[PDB]
Amino acid sequence: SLSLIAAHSHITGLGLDENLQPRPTSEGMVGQLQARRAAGVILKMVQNGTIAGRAVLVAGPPSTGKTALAMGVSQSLGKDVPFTAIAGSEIFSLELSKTEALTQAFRKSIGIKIKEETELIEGEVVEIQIDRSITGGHKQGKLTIKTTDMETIYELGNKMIDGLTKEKVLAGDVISIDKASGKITKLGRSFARSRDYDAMGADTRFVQCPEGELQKRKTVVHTVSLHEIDVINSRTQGFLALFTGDTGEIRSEVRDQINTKVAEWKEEGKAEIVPGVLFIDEVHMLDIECFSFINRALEDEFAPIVMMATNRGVSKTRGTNYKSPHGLPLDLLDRSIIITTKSYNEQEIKTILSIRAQEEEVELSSDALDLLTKTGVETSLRYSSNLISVAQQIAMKRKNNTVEVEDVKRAYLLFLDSARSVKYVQENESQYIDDQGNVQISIAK
Amino acid sequence: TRTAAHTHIKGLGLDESGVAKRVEGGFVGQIEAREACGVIVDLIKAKKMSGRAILLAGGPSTGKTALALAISQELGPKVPFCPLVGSELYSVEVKKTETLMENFRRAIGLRIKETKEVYEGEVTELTPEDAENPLGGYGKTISHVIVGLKSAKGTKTLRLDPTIYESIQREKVSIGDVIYIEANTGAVKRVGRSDAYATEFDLETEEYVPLPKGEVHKKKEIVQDVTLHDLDVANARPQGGQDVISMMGQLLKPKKTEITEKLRQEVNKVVAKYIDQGVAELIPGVLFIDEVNMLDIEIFTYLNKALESNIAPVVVLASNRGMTTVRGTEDVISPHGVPPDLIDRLLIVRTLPYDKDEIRTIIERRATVERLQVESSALDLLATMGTETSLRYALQLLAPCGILAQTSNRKEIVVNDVNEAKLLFLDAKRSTKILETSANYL
Amino acid sequence: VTRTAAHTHIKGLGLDESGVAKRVEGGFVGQIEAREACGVIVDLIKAKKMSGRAILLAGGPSTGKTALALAISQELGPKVPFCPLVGSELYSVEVKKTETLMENFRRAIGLRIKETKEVYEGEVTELTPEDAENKTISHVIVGLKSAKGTKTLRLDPTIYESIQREKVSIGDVIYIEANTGAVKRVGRSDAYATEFDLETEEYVPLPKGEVHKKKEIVQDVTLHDLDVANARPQGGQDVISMMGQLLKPKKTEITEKLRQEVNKVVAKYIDQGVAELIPGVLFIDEVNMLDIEIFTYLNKALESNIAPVVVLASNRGMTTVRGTEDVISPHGVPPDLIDRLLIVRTLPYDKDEIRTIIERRATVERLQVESSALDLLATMGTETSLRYALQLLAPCGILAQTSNRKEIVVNDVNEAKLLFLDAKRSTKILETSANYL
Amino acid sequence: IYEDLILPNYNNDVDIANKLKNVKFNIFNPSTNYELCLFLSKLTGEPSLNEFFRVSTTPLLKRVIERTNGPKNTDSLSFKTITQELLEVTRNAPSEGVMASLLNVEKHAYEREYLNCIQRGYHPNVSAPPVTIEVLGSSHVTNSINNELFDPLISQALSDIPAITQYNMHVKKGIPVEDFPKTGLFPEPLNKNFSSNISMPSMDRFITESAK
Ligand SMILES: Nc1ncnc2c1ncn2[C@@H]1O[C@H](COP(=O)(O)OP(=O)(O)O)[C@@H](O)[C@H]1O
Ligand SMILES: Nc1ncnc2c1ncn2[C@@H]1O[C@H](COP(=O)(O)OP(=O)(O)O)[C@@H](O)[C@H]1O
Ligand SMILES: Nc1ncnc2c1ncn2[C@@H]1O[C@H](COP(=O)(O)OP(=O)(O)O)[C@@H](O)[C@H]1O
Repeated sequence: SLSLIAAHSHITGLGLDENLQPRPTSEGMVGQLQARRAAGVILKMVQNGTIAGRAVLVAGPPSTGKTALAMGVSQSLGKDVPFTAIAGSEIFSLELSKTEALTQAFRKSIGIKIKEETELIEGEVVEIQIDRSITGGHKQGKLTIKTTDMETIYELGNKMIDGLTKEKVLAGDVISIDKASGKITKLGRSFARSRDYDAMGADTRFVQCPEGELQKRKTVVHTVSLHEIDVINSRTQGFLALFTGDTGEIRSEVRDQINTKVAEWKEEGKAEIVPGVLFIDEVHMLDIECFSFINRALEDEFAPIVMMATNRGVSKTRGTNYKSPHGLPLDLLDRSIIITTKSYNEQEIKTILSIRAQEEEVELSSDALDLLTKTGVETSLRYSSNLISVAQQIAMKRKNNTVEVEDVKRAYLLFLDSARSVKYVQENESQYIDDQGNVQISIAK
Repeated sequence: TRTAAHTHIKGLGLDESGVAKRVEGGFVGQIEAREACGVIVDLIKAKKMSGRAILLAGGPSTGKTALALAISQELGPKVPFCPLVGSELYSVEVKKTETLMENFRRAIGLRIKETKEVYEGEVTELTPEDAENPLGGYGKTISHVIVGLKSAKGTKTLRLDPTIYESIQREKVSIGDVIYIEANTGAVKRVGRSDAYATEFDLETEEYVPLPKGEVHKKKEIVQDVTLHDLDVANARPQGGQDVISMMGQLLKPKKTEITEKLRQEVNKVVAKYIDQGVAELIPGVLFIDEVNMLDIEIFTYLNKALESNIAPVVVLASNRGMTTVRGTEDVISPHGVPPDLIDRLLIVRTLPYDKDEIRTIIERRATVERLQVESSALDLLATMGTETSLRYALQLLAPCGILAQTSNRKEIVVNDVNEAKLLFLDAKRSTKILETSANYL
Repeated sequence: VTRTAAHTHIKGLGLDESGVAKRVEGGFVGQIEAREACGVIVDLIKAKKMSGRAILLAGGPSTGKTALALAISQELGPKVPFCPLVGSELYSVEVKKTETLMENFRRAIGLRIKETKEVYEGEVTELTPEDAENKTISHVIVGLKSAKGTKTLRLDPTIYESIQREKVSIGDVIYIEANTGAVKRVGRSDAYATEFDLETEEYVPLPKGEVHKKKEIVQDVTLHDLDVANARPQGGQDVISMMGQLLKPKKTEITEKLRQEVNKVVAKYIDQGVAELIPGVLFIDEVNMLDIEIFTYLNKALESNIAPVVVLASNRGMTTVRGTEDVISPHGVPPDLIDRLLIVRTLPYDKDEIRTIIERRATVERLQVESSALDLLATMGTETSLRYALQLLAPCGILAQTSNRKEIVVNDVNEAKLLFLDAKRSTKILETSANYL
Repeated sequence: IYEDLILPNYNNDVDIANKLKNVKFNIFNPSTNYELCLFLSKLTGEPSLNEFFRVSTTPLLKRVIERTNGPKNTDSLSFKTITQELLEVTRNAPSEGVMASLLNVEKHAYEREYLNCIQRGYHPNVSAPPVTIEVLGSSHVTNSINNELFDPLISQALSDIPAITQYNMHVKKGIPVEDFPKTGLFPEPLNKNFSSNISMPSMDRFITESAK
């Protein structure tokens, strides 16, 4: 809940029926009926999970809702399924090769689900006793772990003992042990013994004393993506590269052995695979090497459903010198099924502005809504979307809670758009630095 | 389980010493190409000749990758197979020539047979037995160590050399543990505690292995299969030592490094020595490089002499482009994106495009593999759309038809469903036709 | 005296509380519309509700868009974070360039934490560790003496070991912090100076205050410090060391995972009420220097859940965007990005605005200029550039001080014109001569 | 500079910000972030859940030195790759072994090419210590750079304890053997001639350096 009101914060999910048909307006998304139906078909294909390596594409004019549909399918997919949304430019990295960066993004998007049963024994410790006879009985001890309510006494073992004395344990530390595996968690000093020492150690932490039963039992589910197994299996202390990014081109035999282990681990039923969606926004900035690797990276059973976006028409493919449709070569467009969005009329525009106005908590008069509708039709959707907040700021500077037509007029006057900036640049070209670098800095001549 | 635009290829479907059956192995058509791949597979399974190369020429969505997977499946899992795309080689960590050379050495497989004389079981009693005349000024004088091992239907007393005692004392080996030793080395490896002796029932850390099966004395014949790249990367990184440098190398990120010819030559020398001993067996495996039109000219220049080397295996090349310029040079227009010096070295297999009947048989084969039930009329409509647009556009459209059939609670694929799913998901041709008539550069 | 800079006469936007901008206030003159727009977006940043708002400033050179950005940063206050930037430093050799963009994004967003500092100080009167073996001491009792009295302290064995690592004995003066548990020795006491006539031990007097001092501080951080404090590859900034480390760490790519967990911990500490999130301003100047890849990663990263209010500034007209060969666009900004931007224009000035600018600059840089010299400076500014007259204002002061005259006269301006040339006259002399001027 | 930037002070904020950025907000803290620690405990099979906080807050050389020989949990996702199994299966292996002789070519190249009797060919021209830092009027700087130049764990790790001393703690002082400060981690040079850069004047070079 650290987030703020972003552009896509109104999109709660794909507003569909039970038979995959969109509503006129529900769950955030307005209009785009055919594209939303296609995305719902895609979502059901993801949720079935029996088909691997499908490549789908979202093509349309700018500001028509392709990434809106992407955030819709991300929110409708829900958690515990790996969703990855990368850009075109994130592939180009200096010390990590582009093709292997595609492999990282592909293996980050397919998960494997593991269930674990825990037997948590958490409570404040009181006493650890010495039952050994010159370490006879493998350094046996007695434990006096207590919660707030009940207290009990256990007997420990040699591994358990040097595990605790490897840690900084003494009376008062909130400690935790699994009954089955024996994993040790030293949370810190109990808060009741706060005033034992006036000065405390750096690593010392104050935790509340646990309340209730000691031997609580809970089952947790684990959803881990297939790239993390390669991360922890490539190095010795490999968990740092999960957070610092220094994976550094994991070799192919590690991926092969991990795929074999995942097949074995799913064959015995102790784990199952959860496929996800690799969303590649702005796919037109991949060169021919990335597309040649994408074409063969979708023929493995461990391949997510790749969804792409492109606002370019027939444009130049980067890395080559010939025109091509969608900014993509024809061999990639052979494999892809294309979902097409379309432009909006005035009604879709005014409903989208009404939703975005309620999302940013701005109350609107009807005349201001009609003026913003006309401006959204004329210039662009996103300019009229952006005008609402600055109109609200002008309103509170006028000591009015709501926005009238006057605030929208003033915000349209102060803040420009694309077309007016184009006109006002072409009017006064001499004052601006240009492609030839010549400018007249002086005012009067 | 999972459909991944493949897996109906169960093999070539070639008959023995003759023509291919038309619909065997999941393959439809391509009689000449499948005969050529059968000849190549026979030559590879002969394992006589090394440093050959085959290029597959044909248009998009023809089945060259399916031919390569057919080769790998007909070779068997004992034969290594390294599928590779042409863009894999450009690594910003090591030079491209070393990347291609290590992908060459990954394809060569080695199998070694041996025997393992081990004693395994659960220790019931270990005694650091003393000695007469115990030297002088010494805490102990161990003549020998007697250990009593217990296994399933087996129990032995082993009289060991004294040097196993410090390994026992280091590895915390006590009574109530399952251990696993080796005869000739005499180094103890503690598996853990026995399953029955979970005595500290309140809290425990060490996992309890079950009591081991079989006799206490086993002479197994473990056969392990490795690649030559495995041996090279094992010799290259420093094993043993544990003296700062190796430990820092283990903790830090591994770096791909230019493996010199001396290491590969020593590896080939010792491998040839144990081949001539008769205990090891060497088995070459194919290497598949797809989109070979996209390698730079210097990669082809290195491949000209890497192909001529002694130990490098066969390599299968795939290209779809025709009259084009080689990447990395200005105006060398050459067939398939391969420079003409390499073209004389390699053999070319041409794959032909299909027609309506092959398309519909491929579509129904993919539907049976996907476990989708589709009628004959929808099969004919999908065949006509596949001939009209492309094979892959029909093949990837089967699954949305299955979803749309599931939405209306129907098992059968019906013509209105394929028309509707066509309306949802456009073809690249019709999208391009939208693009030329688009107002906002769609 | 203080050093005058190019923007040290700017203090605020100078708009009134009603939103109207006064003509001469806050170190600004003219530029009414852009100042009003900047005041509105200042109120928008102070509202602290939306993420990813983007503003592009437009206008020619010497229009004061950098002055507007600094006026925004001064109107917000020192508490609100501000990350000024030029487009050319996004390109790096150590880490990839979109990663540098995301690093600056996380640099702009800031956090505010309250904290108490409790300090024990004085001479070690007694030191007696109680072992209570069951080697490993149970605890230690420590007496600290100052001029206002003494106290005694009870400590855990860890800080006792850290005390042992500062070579602390009886008579030393130490620094004890209650929360962090850091120890710093100061030296032996002044009362123990004459044990030997000359010894290496540094002798320091007793603290004349009390032993126990407490104060409350407000630790102001950004999210970048947070997600670099645990994105550490080699491990080990917790040691405080002078000499260089064995491995020099590089700037590394920061995964989405660690940013998500940092967001989780920051949100937990916010809901505990110890922290207060504050959005900031990321001001990237010279937007034309940005590559197309950074433009589209910016578009993509403008819609994230947490993102600052980015202000952009450029001077170019219909120019080709950097990195592509054919895409022409206003201000060097590609159309997909320029749809998201709200463009505010900055207009050039007439002669009276230039004269008032030069007068105010002469006041802040501590000179005194006669009125006719001001008229010549204004005519020179209209003829050539504002910046040429503004930079020539000070060598007039050097020449006036040279002749032991506090006032600037017209002859000083003429002499500085002979001494230093503008771009246009030097371009003319460049054109007239042949052999490389 | 030292007394206002590096050392803690009543008007300085070094220790407060250090703790606030390294303990209060470390994402491996089990007191605040349990599920992430349990996540990595499931992945790497670590017996203790504070180990990630220990690794994240330890210098690299120190973390290298205290290398733990304890095996992990057996339900982990740490699947030992075939190269590690190859290296561990030959860790103490005899000669005349098929997997033994494949995995040591450097010892074969050593013994075949007679590298045990080669001579030093290069010595550096100038050798220097690290550049001394001289702060006037403080003993804390002297203590700090003397500790950093001669850290007893790092110096003792690049060292060896004498044998009669190991007698003295192991028998006479009764110190357990595993509680010794670890030694012998300095890398072995290639030969006895490669140990030190000083070259003695050889009699045979006097014999052979003259024309007559
Ligand atoms: N179906 C929709 N419902 C509501 N808002 C939408 C819809 N489609 C687009 N938007 C608006 O468009 C903006 C983003 O559109 P986007 O998908 O980024 O355009 P493009 O597809 O050109 O990238 C968002 O601010 C969102 O409010
Ligand atoms: N002769 C064939 N028999 C059966 N399936 C085929 C045949 N040719 C192609 N296919 C199928 O068509 C799909 C696309 O072929 P593909 O391998 O992409 O062609 P190419 O090798 O030219 O890239 C593959 O899933 C493949 O299984
Ligand atoms: N309206 C104004 N009032 C006062 N000073 C101004 C005004 N506009 C510009 N300046 C001054 O002009 C100087 C240079 O302007 P600058 O921001 O460098 O121009 P640009 O916008 O091209 O970068 C600044 O130090 C600023 O103080």
